[PDB]
Amino acid sequence: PGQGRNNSNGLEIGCVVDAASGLLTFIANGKELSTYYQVEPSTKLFPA
Amino acid sequence: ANVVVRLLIRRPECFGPALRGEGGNGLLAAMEEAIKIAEDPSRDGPDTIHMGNAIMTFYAALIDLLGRCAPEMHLIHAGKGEAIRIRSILRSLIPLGDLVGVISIAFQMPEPDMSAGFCPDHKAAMVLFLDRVYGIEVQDFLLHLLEVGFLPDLRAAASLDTAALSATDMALALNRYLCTAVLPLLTRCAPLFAGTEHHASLIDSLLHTVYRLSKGCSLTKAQRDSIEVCLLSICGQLRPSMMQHLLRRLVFDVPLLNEHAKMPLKLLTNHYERCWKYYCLPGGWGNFGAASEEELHLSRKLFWGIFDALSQKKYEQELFKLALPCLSAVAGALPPDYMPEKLEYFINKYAEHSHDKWSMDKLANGWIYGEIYSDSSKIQPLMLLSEKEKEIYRWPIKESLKTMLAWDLHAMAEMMAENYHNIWAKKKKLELESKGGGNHPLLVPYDTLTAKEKAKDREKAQDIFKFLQISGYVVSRGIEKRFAYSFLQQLIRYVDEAHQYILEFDGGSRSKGEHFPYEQEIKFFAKVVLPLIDQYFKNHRLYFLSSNKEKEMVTSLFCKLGVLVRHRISLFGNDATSIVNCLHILGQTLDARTVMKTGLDSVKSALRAFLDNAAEDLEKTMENLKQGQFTHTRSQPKGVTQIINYTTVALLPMLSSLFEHIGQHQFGEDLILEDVQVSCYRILTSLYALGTSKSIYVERQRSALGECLAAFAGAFPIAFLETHLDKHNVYSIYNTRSSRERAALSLPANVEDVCPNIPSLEKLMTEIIELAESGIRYTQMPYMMEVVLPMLCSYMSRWWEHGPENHPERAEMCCTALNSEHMNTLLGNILKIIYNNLGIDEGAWMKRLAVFSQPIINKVKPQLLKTHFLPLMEKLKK
Repeated sequence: PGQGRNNSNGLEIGCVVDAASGLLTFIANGKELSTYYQVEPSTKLFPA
Repeated sequence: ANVVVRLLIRRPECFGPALRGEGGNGLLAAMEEAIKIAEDPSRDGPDTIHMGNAIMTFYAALIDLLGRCAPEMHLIHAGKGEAIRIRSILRSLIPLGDLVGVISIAFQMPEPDMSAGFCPDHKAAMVLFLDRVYGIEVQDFLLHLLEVGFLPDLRAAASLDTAALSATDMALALNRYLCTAVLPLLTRCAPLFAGTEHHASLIDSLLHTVYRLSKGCSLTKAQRDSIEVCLLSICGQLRPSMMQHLLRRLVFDVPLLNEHAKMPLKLLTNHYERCWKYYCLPGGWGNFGAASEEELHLSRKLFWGIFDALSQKKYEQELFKLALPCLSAVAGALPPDYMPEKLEYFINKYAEHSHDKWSMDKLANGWIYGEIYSDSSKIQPLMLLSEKEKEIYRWPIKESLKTMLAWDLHAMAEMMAENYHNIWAKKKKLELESKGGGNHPLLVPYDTLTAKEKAKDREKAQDIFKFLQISGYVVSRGIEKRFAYSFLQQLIRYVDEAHQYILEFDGGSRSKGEHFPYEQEIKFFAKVVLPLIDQYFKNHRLYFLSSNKEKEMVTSLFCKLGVLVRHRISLFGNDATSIVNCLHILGQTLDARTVMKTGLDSVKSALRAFLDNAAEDLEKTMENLKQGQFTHTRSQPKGVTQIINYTTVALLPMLSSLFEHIGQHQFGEDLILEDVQVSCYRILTSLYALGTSKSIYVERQRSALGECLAAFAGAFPIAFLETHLDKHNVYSIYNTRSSRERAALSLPANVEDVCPNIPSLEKLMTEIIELAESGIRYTQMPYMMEVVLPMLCSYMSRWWEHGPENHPERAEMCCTALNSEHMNTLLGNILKIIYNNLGIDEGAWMKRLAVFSQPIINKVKPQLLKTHFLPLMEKLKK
């Protein structure tokens, strides 16, 4: 809240993929997001 | 030129020291130093000769000499390699950027000023060199030259326009150089700057500055003509959407109808005629776009402005003949179907939101809180603008609200931006007057200025209006039948007024040497409005089959005009052809189906009465020609002569057009019935007897007689020659009307008695067979080779469409007995006659017979080929 007008460097969204557990996690400017995903084994994920 | 160039290149010492490579000072720097010489009295040291002026004239003369000794014209340069070498040498000699700089060096607007300094002849020399040697082709190059120096000279001309300022010799000389600089654009690169808009600001500035120039005072006739040609070319091949501001200016200026109004009349004429689709078609002129609602409103306002202005204006042959194409073009382009406490709260809310916006913007830039508002250290007390700045900027918001309250949202924002620009221009003009300085070009309005300066105020206007709509306050300035009904109502009022003028003029005795004002009004009508109506019905949907009350007004106007022509054709001595052509187009655009349904009953009864009057005139012509009174008869009464002339000239082709349209659109079954049928039988009898009469004037007018009779036969949906077969037809007047009703309508109990003079259908068969046997010719019996053979051709075409072979189910109901066998018989008779004609040199009628049989060539049996087609064409080969 407030980063749309206060952040001069923009928004950075970092995506982390743990392939051993099939876990996708997201971080917003150093703050961990509550939204995470679990994928199936042998799944190929494309950054997009 | 070649030897001069050789000598100059061999000895560069002839050139100026700046131009020579020993110094390399440059031409632009040479003129700058000449200006400095002029400023410095010591530099222009001791009838007297201005030393800098002497240098400057020397350089201008050298530039002019080089430009004139350049290759003559483009094909000479292309073909002659030596000319290519000369042009390359001159290009290397003189840089293009130096030419641009010298053409940009502007003059001092005078309180006289002495002729010393840069002069229009110098600019003319440099622009001539740039035009001839380097060439002026690239579009960005054109725009750059226009913005650099070219437009500033136009701004100076706009300033110099005023009477004393034109009294200045600077204005006079600049006018000469201005012609020599304006002719370039059009002659060389009319298409290009009009094909692009990369500097639409420059485009509009050029257009309105040239227009203000055209509104000059001391301009010579040739100068004004040159300006007018420039404006016409630029407009006639510039994008319609990008000179709308100029459209506005001409909209205010044309209704004045002054001497200067001639050029804008041409301008609008060409604009509308050119982009007609843009202002009428839904998609307009394709990718060019379509006229916005504002453009259509402006065009309509100008249309009625010119209409009323020409109505009030005294009729001038030149002025009105020039204005008629303009009004016609605008008519063609216009589509036929075209139709407080809250503000204080808004100020408070906008102030809060603007404070938030300033805080956000300053923190994004990197500002810090501080007492001072200086941007060097990036400190603000409003977290660039301070609290004092905010409270003073509050004032223009309230001023704009008050202004537009005393006066959609985007249009009002543009209006407020123009108002603030005008007040700022007034303030800066007052400051300049107080300081005793020259007037800046920004004093002229936003439209006269470029579009770029408008955007600065437009951004603020858009912002304040966004805040207004966020707050929730909306402020402003404060049928398709009606479009036509209005302008056609001007026409109907015109026609009623003309009827009144003609009636009054006929009632009052003519005065020798005194022209009637009513007659003057009649002449003005017949020479302006009368041509305009036909152009209206051309390229306009007025019968609304592509406004039913529009169709009714068209029919009523037709009735009024027909009555006027019937009673007072002789008055329209020179406009008779025009009004008859307007009757033709009225019949072409007339919807008789609407005359029958959704048409005012008094209007349709008046149409019936007018057709009955035409029948009465035809009967009078019958009687006069039978008695021997025609044009060739010297002893002919004036009224009889008027009746015969009216009939033969106007009434035949006009009714021909009406009945042709009726037959094409199947309007006979709806308009022609009952009393109309009785009057149409009267017309049929009249035409038949007139054709039968062998008078010389009848022979002269035979074409129209037949044309009308055939048109009537086609248009009619009922049988009128099937004497012994009309009983079978359901549409028959004898089947519908009773015996007593027909007796009241003046019809006997026998169709044979109704049409006794005309031979029956079987007797027509026998006569046509006799034609085929005897080999009639227009020399011996023209009446039914080239006059009535078309009649029976159209007759049999109509009844062949409605005959038993086309309608086997209705064969008993089909009164006609004309089949495909009869079709072959008639076509074969035509070709037998044509074969008899083959081998004479008078058969101008055969081509007419071909035209007559053209509708009936593709509905025959193939058996006719070997019988007749081969012999005729074999003899043609012979």
